Amino acid sequence: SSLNQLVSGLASGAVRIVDLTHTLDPDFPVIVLPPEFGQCARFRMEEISAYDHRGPAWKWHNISMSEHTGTHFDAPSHWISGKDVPNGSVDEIPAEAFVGPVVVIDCSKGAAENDDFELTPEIIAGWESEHGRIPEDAWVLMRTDWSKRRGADYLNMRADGPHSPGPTPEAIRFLIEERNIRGFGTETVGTDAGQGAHYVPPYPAHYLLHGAGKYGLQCLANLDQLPATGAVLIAAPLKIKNGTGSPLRVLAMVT
Amino acid sequence: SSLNQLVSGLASGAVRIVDLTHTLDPDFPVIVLPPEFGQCARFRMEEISAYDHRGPAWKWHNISMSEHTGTHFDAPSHWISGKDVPNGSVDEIPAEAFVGPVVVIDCSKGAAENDDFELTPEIIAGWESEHGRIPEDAWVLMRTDWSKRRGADYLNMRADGPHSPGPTPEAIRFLIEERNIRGFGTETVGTDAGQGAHYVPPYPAHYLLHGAGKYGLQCLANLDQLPATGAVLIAAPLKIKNGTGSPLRVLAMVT
Ligand SMILES: Nc1ccccc1C(=O)C(=O)O
Ligand SMILES: Nc1ccccc1C(=O)C(=O)O
Ligand SMILES: [Mn+2]
Ligand SMILES: [Mn+2]
Repeated sequence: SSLNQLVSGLASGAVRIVDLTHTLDPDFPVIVLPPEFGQCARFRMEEISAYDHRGPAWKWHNISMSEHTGTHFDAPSHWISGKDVPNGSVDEIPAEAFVGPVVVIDCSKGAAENDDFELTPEIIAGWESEHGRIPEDAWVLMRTDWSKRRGADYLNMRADGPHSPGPTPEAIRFLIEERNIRGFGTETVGTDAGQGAHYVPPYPAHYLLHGAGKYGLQCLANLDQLPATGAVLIAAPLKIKNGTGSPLRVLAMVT
Repeated sequence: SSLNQLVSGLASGAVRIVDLTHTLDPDFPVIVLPPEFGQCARFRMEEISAYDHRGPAWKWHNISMSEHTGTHFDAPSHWISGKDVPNGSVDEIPAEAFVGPVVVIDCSKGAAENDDFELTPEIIAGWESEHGRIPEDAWVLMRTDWSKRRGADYLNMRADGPHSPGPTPEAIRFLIEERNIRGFGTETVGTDAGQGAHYVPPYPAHYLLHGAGKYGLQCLANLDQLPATGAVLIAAPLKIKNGTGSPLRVLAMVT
């Protein structure tokens, strides 16, 4: 069966697993919004005990964060457009959605030349002419190697806001309506471009994806280790009651 | 090759995904220790905004918990015996450890008759005469249907402590030394019996497993939906810096 052969492949090294997740720690940046809005929290952790009088033979921590901290998954209820879609929270999404085919569109050269680099319908058509049509219900990842930027360069906040690559409304509408993708993922802090508030509609990845009951992934790492096609993405969010998303361990299995 | 067949199976339903995770919520019980010690925290969440003046077009929460809250994963560094094993924290465990073969030993009839039901080497031997030798580097799950218990029955706290099924020290030692398992999982709050403090060594699942650089899973649900052999477990914990474990979405793929 396919499961027995996956086990054999993982055992022999014919199938490798790539970790697409940033480490959770207090220093990792989270999305920054205008100061009048409630803000996403950074990851924090505190010891309960560390093999001491509070717990002599064990070590463990309390942790705090937001649903949208670090490498994380966005459910449709995250956006106003996904308010009434079925199974809109992370605890309600059907489990078969958490494992599936993934395609990677390499936009890293574009991002290196332009902070606001745009994934367009034209780029998608060019990619498909080379790698074949995007299969239905696939995860689509926009590779930018943005995960290599550290410090203030990662959010890349300027006076007129953050500047980081992302999809145009037309690119997202195409993926949803013409390809019925499962979800869209980025190496940036958001599924939308840094300047994405200024598209029509505002935050089109969030508005259109979540309005269609589709999912988002953000702050992905190591996309440069993945093939354009043929890998399998594992992205199972925490089963948070009525959760709009959660941090998660994103993995890719590759041949 | 094998991944293409997995994709095909997942798409067609020839491969099904079983969700083994309890919902993360304030009311799900966590392990309780003697009062002089630091205690595991319950899951908590608060709204940042809900499509309102705090965040007009979006909804999201801040969340807090322990590494060992709910359906969760225990890394070797959790126990004093595994403090110094290489790759001992959840952020260091090789990603290939997160996907692999799983066997399910059905102890539900026993658990229904005895709150303190013990998984023994003899029971494991009986399981193997029926289902074949436990494969090396496999996840072993102790099924008890304990997850069907709600209210105070789940912790099953009495005047002399909690009473819930678990493995004997000899069982764990056998699985480690004679079968070289990857890890051990249960539907109860701990990988150890409720009365596991009174074994030698105290809490032997933790002491022995984590001492051997092996992993734990706790509070699993729906084990009664899995085959004894043939399934693949997906158990990828959060990439917490120096983390001793984390809540996670545990899944099984079944043919
Ligand atoms: N929470 C948000 C609010 C406004 C704009 C964007 C976002 C995100 O990118 C997010 O989902 O983390
Ligand atoms: N953290 C503990 C401390 C003492 C005994 C048991 C435990 C656990 O079961 C656990 O790892 O969740
Ligand atoms: Mn998000
Ligand atoms: Mn634990």
